[PDB]
Amino acid sequence: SSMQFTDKATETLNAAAKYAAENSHVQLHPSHVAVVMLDEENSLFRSILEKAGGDVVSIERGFKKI
Amino acid sequence: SSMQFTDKATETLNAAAKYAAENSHVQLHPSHVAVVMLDEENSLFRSILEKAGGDVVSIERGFKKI
Amino acid sequence: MVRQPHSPELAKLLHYAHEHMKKQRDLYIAQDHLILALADLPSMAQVLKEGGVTKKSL
Repeated sequence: SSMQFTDKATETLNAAAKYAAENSHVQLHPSHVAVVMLDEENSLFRSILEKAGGDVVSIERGFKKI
Repeated sequence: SSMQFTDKATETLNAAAKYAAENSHVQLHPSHVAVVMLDEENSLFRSILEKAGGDVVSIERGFKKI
Repeated sequence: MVRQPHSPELAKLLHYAHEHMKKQRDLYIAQDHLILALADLPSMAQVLKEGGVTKKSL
C-alpha cells in the first residue's frame, strides 16, 4: 500500500491541521477542509456548485455552524 | 584509470543497485554483488565455485551476515 | 493446509482484496491484488517472514 499526493490537495490538507489547532480543537472534522479549499483564486470547487445547481452563498454558511 | 566494462558486467552492477531496494538499503555495498550472482540459476559465479571445490551454501551465509 | 480440516476463511481473504483494490488505483482485481491480502492474515504472514521477507521488505 502506498499514498501519493499532488500540490493543490497537499496544501489544503496541511492547512486544515493548522486551522483546527489555532481554534483549540480535539478531532479533525471533515468540515475544516471545504472551507479552506473554497477560499482560492479560480478554484475548481466553485465551478462545480455553479454547474450542477445550488447557490454558493448558502452552502458555505452551513459549514461554520459545524 | 581506464576501467572499461563489458555488456555482461553492466547488467550485474546495475541490477545490484535495484536489488538493495527490496532489502531496505540506502547504499551500494560491494557485498550485495555476490548475493545477486548466487540468486540466478546457472550463473557465472556459480560455475566457478563448482570447479574450484567450494560449498555455495556456506559462502552465501558469509555475505549475508555482512 | 494440514492443520485445516465456500470457506469461512476464504471470506476474509476476499474481503481484504477489496481494500487493496482501492489502493493501487485499479478498477478491477488482478493477481497483484491477491498478493498483499496474504500478508494481512495472522495465520499466513508467519510463512513469508520465515524465509527472509519481513513487513518492510515486502
